[PDB]
Amino acid sequence: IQMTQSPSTLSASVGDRVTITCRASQSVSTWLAWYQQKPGQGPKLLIYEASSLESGVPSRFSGSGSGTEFTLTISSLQPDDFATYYCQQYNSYSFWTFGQGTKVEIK
Amino acid sequence: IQMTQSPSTLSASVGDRVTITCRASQSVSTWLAWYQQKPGQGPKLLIYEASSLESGVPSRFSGSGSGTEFTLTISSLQPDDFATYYCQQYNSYSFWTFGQGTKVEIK
Amino acid sequence: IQMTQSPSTLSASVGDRVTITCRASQSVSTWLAWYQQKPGQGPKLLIYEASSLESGVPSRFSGSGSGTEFTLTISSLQPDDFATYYCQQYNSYSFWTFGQGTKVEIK
Amino acid sequence: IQMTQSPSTLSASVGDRVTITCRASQSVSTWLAWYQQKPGQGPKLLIYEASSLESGVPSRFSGSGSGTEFTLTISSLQPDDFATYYCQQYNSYSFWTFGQGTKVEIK
Amino acid sequence: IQMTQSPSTLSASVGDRVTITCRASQSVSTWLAWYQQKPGQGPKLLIYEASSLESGVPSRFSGSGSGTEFTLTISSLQPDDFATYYCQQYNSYSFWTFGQGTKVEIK
Amino acid sequence: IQMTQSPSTLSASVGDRVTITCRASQSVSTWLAWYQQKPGQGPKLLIYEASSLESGVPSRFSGSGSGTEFTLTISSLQPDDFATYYCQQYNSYSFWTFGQGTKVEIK
Amino acid sequence: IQMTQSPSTLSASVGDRVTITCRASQSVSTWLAWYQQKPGQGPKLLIYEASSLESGVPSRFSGSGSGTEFTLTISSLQPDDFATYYCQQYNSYSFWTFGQGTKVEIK
Amino acid sequence: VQLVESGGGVVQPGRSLTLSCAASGFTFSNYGMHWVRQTPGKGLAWVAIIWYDGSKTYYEDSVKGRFTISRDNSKNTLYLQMNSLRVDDTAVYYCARVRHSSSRHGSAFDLWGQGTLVTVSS
Amino acid sequence: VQLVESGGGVVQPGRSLTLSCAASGFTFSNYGMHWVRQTPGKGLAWVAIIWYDGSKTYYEDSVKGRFTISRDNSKNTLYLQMNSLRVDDTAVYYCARVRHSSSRHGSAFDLWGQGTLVTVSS
Amino acid sequence: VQLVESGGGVVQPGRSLTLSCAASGFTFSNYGMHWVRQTPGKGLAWVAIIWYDGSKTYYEDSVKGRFTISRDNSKNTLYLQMNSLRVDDTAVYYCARVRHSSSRHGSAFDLWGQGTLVTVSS
Amino acid sequence: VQLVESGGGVVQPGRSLTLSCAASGFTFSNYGMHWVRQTPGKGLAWVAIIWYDGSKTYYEDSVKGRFTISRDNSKNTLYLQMNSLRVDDTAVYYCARVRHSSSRHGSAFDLWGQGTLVTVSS
Amino acid sequence: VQLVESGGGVVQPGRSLTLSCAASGFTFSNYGMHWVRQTPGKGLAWVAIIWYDGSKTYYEDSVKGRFTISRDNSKNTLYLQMNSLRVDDTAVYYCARVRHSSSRHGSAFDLWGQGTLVTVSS
Amino acid sequence: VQLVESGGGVVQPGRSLTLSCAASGFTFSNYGMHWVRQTPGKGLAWVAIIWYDGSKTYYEDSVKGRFTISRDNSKNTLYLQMNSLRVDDTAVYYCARVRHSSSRHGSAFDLWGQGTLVTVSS
Amino acid sequence: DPNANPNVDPNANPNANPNANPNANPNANPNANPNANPNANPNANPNANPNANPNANPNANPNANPNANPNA
Repeated sequence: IQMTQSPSTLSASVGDRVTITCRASQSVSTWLAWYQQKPGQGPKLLIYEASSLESGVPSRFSGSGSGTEFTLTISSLQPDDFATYYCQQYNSYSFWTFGQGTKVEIK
Repeated sequence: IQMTQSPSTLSASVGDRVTITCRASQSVSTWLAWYQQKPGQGPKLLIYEASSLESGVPSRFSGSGSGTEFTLTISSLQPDDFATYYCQQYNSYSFWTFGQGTKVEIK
Repeated sequence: IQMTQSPSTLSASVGDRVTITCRASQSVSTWLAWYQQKPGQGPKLLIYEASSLESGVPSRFSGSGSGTEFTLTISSLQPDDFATYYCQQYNSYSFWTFGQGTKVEIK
Repeated sequence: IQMTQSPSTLSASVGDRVTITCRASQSVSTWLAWYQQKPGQGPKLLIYEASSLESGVPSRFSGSGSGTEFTLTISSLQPDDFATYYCQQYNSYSFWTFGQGTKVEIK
Repeated sequence: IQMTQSPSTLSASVGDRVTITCRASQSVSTWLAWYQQKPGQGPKLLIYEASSLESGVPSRFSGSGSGTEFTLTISSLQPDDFATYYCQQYNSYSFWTFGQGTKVEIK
Repeated sequence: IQMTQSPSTLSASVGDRVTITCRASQSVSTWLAWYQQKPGQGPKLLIYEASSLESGVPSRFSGSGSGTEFTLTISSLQPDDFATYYCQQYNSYSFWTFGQGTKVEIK
Repeated sequence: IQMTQSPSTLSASVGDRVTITCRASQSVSTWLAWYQQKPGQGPKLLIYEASSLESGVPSRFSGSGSGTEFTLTISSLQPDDFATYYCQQYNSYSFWTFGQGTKVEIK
Repeated sequence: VQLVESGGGVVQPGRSLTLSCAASGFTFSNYGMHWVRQTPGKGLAWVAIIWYDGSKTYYEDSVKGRFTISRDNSKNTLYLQMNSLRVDDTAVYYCARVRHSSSRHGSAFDLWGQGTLVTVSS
Repeated sequence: VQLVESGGGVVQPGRSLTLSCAASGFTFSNYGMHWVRQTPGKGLAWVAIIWYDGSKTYYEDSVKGRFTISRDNSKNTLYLQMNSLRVDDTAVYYCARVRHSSSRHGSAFDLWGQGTLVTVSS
Repeated sequence: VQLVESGGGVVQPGRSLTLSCAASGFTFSNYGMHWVRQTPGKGLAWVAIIWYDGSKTYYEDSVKGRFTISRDNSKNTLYLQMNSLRVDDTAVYYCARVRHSSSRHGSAFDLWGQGTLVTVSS
Repeated sequence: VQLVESGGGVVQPGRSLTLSCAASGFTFSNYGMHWVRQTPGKGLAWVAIIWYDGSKTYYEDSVKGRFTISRDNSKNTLYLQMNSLRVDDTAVYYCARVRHSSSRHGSAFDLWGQGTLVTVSS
Repeated sequence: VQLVESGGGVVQPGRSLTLSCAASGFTFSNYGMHWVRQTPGKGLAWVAIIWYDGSKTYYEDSVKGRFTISRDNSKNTLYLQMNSLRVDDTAVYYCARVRHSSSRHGSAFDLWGQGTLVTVSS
Repeated sequence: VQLVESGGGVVQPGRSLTLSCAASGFTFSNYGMHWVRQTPGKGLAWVAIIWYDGSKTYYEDSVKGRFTISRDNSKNTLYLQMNSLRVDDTAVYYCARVRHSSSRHGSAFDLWGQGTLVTVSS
Repeated sequence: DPNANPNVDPNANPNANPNANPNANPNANPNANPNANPNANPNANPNANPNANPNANPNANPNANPNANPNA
């Protein structure tokens, strides 16, 4: 499954609302996860099963979707949350494939 | 709508000219059909709409007319044209009825 | 398919007889439903297929009609039946569209 | 879907011909099955899809029809075949319903 | 049905009024469509049902008629309106047939 | 996997019939157990795997179910059967959890 | 589901164009595969899902079709493409069945 | 394009007999069919018509309520289930296929079957 | 290839009774099974269906919320837990096995049990 | 049975908002659901449909490419992800359950939610 | 949205050629599609039709039995297998999509492909 | 062959009353229908006619613009809705069935219902 | 990757013969496998299937109750054991590996063995 | 013309009517279709499902495994 994201680059300021769209070439049901990789570090899990939240992640991050359209919505962008976000799918009989990554930049 | 076919028996030789007359008690416009039934078989369509010919039949068969007077013309009688010919009407609001049929016999 | 209802607002007293007429721009066969939305709540089904009653609806409500003329008749208006009624059509190859809706007011 | 069978009781003798008529209140297409329940036992499938015979069913049994009119024909009644016959419909979006059952008795 | 378009070729300048006449050998009700095919491309739908305008077409194109006489009218010819126009029919029980196609050339 | 038991309190007399219902928030297959804890003692197993009986338990106790709905049926209540019954689930990848427990009292 | 292939024997020369057609007695959707069994060996998959190519199979082989009509096309017959080609269907609830296979011979 | 029927025989009056008709060589689910008798000593006579879907049927005035016609589009079959036969039903039953026509008025019967003999006698 | 039930008896109205259905001679985990009543003085009446996994269940409109059908592929056993019984439900309950069909539209009930008698009276 | 939505609020034009619709008390994976607006001063207007699987979808002609509806049968939810909101989209959004029909032509909306107010302004 | 064909070329009379037609930008499994010829010196002529499911096909009277139109909804393609080609069949082939229509009578061909050239000569 | 009317009663002038008419024993979808009134002291008077589909309707000059006639072929019912009833409409309303005729001119009324009394008074 | 069969030979009718199928060069415990016959003068015929674990197994309807298929994932080996061999069962037996499919609907048989000859004669 | 036979015109065209809307019919029945094949689907994927829970199965048999190697 070829995984694509949009927009490739997203400019936003502190306190704004940000949505990042992940679109699947094939149906992946609800199996999907969103990561966050700050430069020089290792990516950290944020959302698993495309809707639930990983323990310890701030309640700002939220996600929704099923099938081939997924979104990650940040209700309040903080100075912490300027990093690249990746979209992963692990379907039933499919292997793990990741998106190209959208970078959230200061405006 | 009652149909009568005359003559009941038409004796003719090979290569002769065959004309069959079908009359309707009530006008059937141009909706009429002519059939051919060799003994022991099922009838086959020859003419529909009283003027057009069924695809695949020889151009030898012909017919024309409107209203209550119809004719079926065979230009040159052939050895396989000896069968019983039936006249059928299907008027707009009337059901399908058939005539008594005329037989072609070797002279 | 544009659906309009008349009259837009009618006043009736307790126990009176009420008729609401829904008119379709094009024939919708018998696929039609009548709703009821008390203020601030969600509309509830009353009649589906333009004649049948939804389970639990009192036998007081009744609806009849086909083609482009439809009506909903309340045999004996009750103190609970004062609300806005909407008309919906779902034709075979058409989408779901709702009428403007008539408000039944206490006299 | 209301399903009825006629005649309710069918007297017949050994070697006679038996026909049982099953009528459906709605169009059930070709989805219909015929059963046979001798007293004290469980019904055994005989015909499925209103025409096909279940494996092990004797060739005497046959069924036909479509739409709302179905018949089950026993070409030669045997002393074995004296039992109550039931008619079932399983339409596309309808649930399974059974007929009242006609009882075949010795004459 | 055999659709013949007249005139075969009409010359016109920019801003001039152009009328193309399409005729049918049998009644086609209002079931008729018009097409525009620039050289080397695939034809584009302009008018469906002989009166309605397809979404995205300029308001210049218009059409009217019913039965066996149909016309297309361009109120103001434009430099991009010089292409071949076709007349298609889709009757109730007749297959789709296309006309010869008139070419609008620059005067 | 949240486990709930109902009814919380069930008054019954000697020789009656008592059924206690255990419902699982998610499908727990057939892995389920029933316990009985008289006041001041330690619970003892009654049914394991949701159907089988522990060695030495009276044949009165019986249970059935699979998926999310499980019940425990006591054919003949005895004067030593007035105690609190608990429902436990041990699914494949889920941990052991217990229900709140129903108390069977003397009527 | 019975699968038959025509022609059963297909003479062709080097560099020619070859089409082998497989017909299914019942709709098999897109579930179909083509094999190649040189004599004395075991058949090797060439096309799966009726359109794709198995990895390593040369680009000459291609397939098309859906429903009940299928076709395997060789754009350029090679010296080692003279073997028996088979047809298989694996539908939703249908078991795997093979056609009788066509033999390609030198001309 | 072949049309064959079956289900004939000799039955005593008052019994029920079911005929059949097998279609092959053409898309049977696209055509409305007929059943036609040929009684020796008389001409043909229409009996029933099925409207390509089972939605509409029509019968001769002398067989209404005794002859039912129905078709299975999945098996390419026609059935004329005959109830309460009389001696007047002694005839040869044909299948007829209504020819495609570019109008709203229908066409003549283009393809005829071979026919099954049904005889009613004591 | 046998299919036998149990668990019947006499219970008072309002009491809960549970039925079982043991399948032998065939692979039970491949078939979706039904429960069917036979009330004397009435024909067979459908009750519930279990979808080969326990994933989907459908009930007759008169038993929704009181009957729970669940299956156990490990022991080849069905269950129909009947809650809040009333005098109406006195009937013989049959198990049914859905035939394999080369389609998606289902098929008829080929294997039927011998029936367990449930009596609800005071 | 119950059908409660959430996710309302106020957002500026051009931003994106996602609504949710939790279904309780009935089997959610068997029903195709709808979303319906209600703009004050106007009647109800249909928005989108979901075909019981997520396989097929349909939208109003004015919201194609801006609204995406998808359902999660495992958690009994709907999601109408609204993108590129405008001042037009100020309305109250309801959920609707399609009534079971013993046909192929669908049926009306029998279970409606209480609606969430979505306001788009600056 | 876009609709592009392929598979053209030059083949000898009597050979078999397979055409393809890939659809993108819209839900391809929703529309019944057509193939249309364009012989130079003559207007467009219709060839076949596919009924949104592959269930129903209708061909031109001159290509019945030599042309097979079939569609694959999973890969968004059309196929027109052409057998027993003749010198007459030299024409550009177009794909056509039937417009959505709020009736039972279909609509015109709105989205047309760029066309592929098929030449049959010796 | 049974045709039953219903929906009669007593209403005040200026109100709206609708009538019903059920057909049984024959196929209702194959017949056009009439409504005929019977005012004591006067003979039969025609009111409205429905053209077997609802496609064409015709009314008496005295009730044009206030009477609507429509039929539901799925339930075999007729609907004559009366709007703005007056005192002169006090009569018994009969349903009439047009008998089959082998022409294009129609025929007399074959089957009549028993009629329902509709009276308008203050 | 290599897949070769063994264990064939000549036996009298009514006797029992067992085949083995050693798989090498790939992860055998991940693939569902088949057995396929090739009778001379006939096409390939499917015989049995094993579901990657021994959990599920289906047979051709002509070999049910006489053939047993089972696999030994630790040794990378299949076994089809024949009981009550008949004269019909003379053919060449191939093992077939089910292709990896990124869906729930299986795939075709890619890797086929060289097959072994089984002869039943007296 | 009020007086015209309002019956069905039994001699009509009973054929297939090729010009019918071949589109998707967006108003259909989007529900469960309860009478669907409730069986095992023999052609299901018989492979290994690589994307399965690779974890430790915390609820496993913690007993002694009496049938274990009784040698050195």
